[PDB]
Amino acid sequence: AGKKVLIVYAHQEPKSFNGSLKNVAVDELSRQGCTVTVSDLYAMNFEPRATDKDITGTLSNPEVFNYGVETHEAYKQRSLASDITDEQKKVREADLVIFQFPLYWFSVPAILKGWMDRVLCQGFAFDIPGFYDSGLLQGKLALLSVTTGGTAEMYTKTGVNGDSRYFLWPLQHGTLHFCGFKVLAPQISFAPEIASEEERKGMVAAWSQRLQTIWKEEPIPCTAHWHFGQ
Amino acid sequence: AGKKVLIVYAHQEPKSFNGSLKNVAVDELSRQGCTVTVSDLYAMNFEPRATDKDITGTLSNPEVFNYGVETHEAYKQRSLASDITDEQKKVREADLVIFQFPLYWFSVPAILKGWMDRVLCQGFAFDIPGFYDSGLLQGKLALLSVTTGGTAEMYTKTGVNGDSRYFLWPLQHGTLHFCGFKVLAPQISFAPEIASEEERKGMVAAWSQRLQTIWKEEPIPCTAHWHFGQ
Ligand SMILES: Cc1cc2nc3c(=O)[nH]c(=O)nc-3n(C[C@H](O)[C@H](O)[C@H](O)COP(=O)(O)OP(=O)(O)OC[C@H]3O[C@@H](n4cnc5c(N)ncnc54)[C@H](O)[C@@H]3O)c2cc1C
Ligand SMILES: Cc1cc2nc3c(=O)[nH]c(=O)nc-3n(C[C@H](O)[C@H](O)[C@H](O)COP(=O)(O)OP(=O)(O)OC[C@H]3O[C@@H](n4cnc5c(N)ncnc54)[C@H](O)[C@@H]3O)c2cc1C
Ligand SMILES: Brc1c(Br)c(Br)c2[nH]cnc2c1Br
Ligand SMILES: Brc1c(Br)c(Br)c2[nH]cnc2c1Br
Ligand SMILES: [Zn+2]
Ligand SMILES: [Zn+2]
Repeated sequence: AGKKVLIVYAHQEPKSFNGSLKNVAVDELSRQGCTVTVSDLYAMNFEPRATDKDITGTLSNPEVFNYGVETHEAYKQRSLASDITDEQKKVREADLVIFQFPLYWFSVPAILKGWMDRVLCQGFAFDIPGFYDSGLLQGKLALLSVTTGGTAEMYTKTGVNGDSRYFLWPLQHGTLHFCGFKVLAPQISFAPEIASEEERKGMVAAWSQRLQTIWKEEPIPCTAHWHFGQ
Repeated sequence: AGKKVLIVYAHQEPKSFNGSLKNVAVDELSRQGCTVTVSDLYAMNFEPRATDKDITGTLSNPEVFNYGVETHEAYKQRSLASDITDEQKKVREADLVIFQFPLYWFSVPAILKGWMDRVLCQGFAFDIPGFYDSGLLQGKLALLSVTTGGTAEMYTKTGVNGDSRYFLWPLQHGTLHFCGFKVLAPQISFAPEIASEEERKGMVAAWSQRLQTIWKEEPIPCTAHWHFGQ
């Protein structure tokens, strides 16, 4: 019936190819009757830095600042900064989290890295126990929709950049799998800037068309073998 | 004789293990007579977000903002924000760039990711063509000094996190190699929080010790095979 979707979106420009991918996702999921929420990081001027400002009140140890320990305690004592808890609420309510971003240095743009660093704290996303298959967000789906400057050719095992699955590893496995997400196959839109309209539209349509049956999909086996083998 | 080093340092707490590893680097490189500079990113409140504030001149396309295009042109024109060019000057003068950071989500902390996103712009760090072995920072060395929460065993091929080299790919190859750096072998200090006081002191001294002969080192072959195996 009614699945809830959070789109975490990281692009500066509404007219961008990333913006269109985000908008057709909102459009198509909305059409299906899904509950949809968008975190527009640049528009929110989202704070990427992990600092002691992320804890309100009294630090667990104001002499030596340990971010990980202090945020773990602030979570369990409900004293995290509100920009963080706002995002955790959106994530708690979502059944599927889509990340929409241009590839920046084989990874996410820093503003989105900061979202991962600050929002996915211990207590909330992971714990002992509860990581990988049993991470605290199990039951949820996650999907990386990434756009690139480099063509698909460049992202082959014999290409200069190596297989795109190589750079996926820290995101899909080290971050998403670690928190208990089932990981849906990445959506990779290769090299929009150098493409035609026929190809570009094609890529947007693939995405829109894929979203039509997203709820029927099987997760990938988020394994070293999936990423590095064959 | 006259080597110049830049340490790009990303930890909030001077008394931290990262702080100590950064201080022993400065101590030992300074002892050797090297020229040493540190960018203490949190202390500088370094801006991680790639935004249109990074360009102060007339935009090449004011209607649709394209960060990579606008910063490339701004670099040529000299209309980049001055925090960016301050860093570029440090890099340009360095013979060796050391990155000192705790592993955050199989990667660098967002404030450091932002340094990479914003500082290594087209025209300065790379060109098209002019990347990988043709990168503009060719002739320079780079080295990742990483600390982890995870133990070394967790970071092996058969361990839960996979081999440590797997997560190095986006950083060593996708970023440093792409810009033309030769990459020295990573320094990874595993699980200092778990370690005994003696093991901690030893890990610090192992780093100091290595630094005594850093200038005699050859780089790694920064290739898929090195990172992933056969
Ligand atoms: C700091 C930095 C680091 C980077 N690192 C990497 C890297 O490691 N690897 C890599 O491969 N690339 C890298 N890039 C390149 C970057 O990933 C690409 O520039 C980015 O993915 C392009 O996506 P976009 O949404 O910004 O494209 P846009 O320029 O915004 O859009 C492409 C074109 O599509 C058009 N368009 C918009 N909407 C539609 C629509 N609905 N239908 C048809 N056309 C439409 C736009 O008008 C535009 O002309 C990096 C770039 C930067 C700035
Ligand atoms: C957002 C986030 C994401 C993370 N993601 C990952 C991840 O993906 N993978 C992973 O493995 N880990 C991860 N971690 C854990 C993180 O990498 C470790 O907490 C970090 O590497 C520890 O380094 P530190 O400098 O902060 O240790 P500290 O806590 O500062 O140091 C540990 C101990 O060393 C002591 N010490 C300091 N100086 C000396 C000295 N000179 N001699 C002896 N002892 C000394 C300190 O006092 C302290 O007791 C993450 C943490 C956070 C907050
Ligand atoms: Br493959 C690659 C590409 Br194609 C681009 Br445009 C880029 N811009 C900044 N870093 C990069 C990389 Br690593
Ligand atoms: Br060991 C470890 C790992 Br392996 C990850 Br992926 C992580 N994310 C936040 N903290 C951590 C730790 Br402490
Ligand atoms: Zn996995
Ligand atoms: Zn390489």
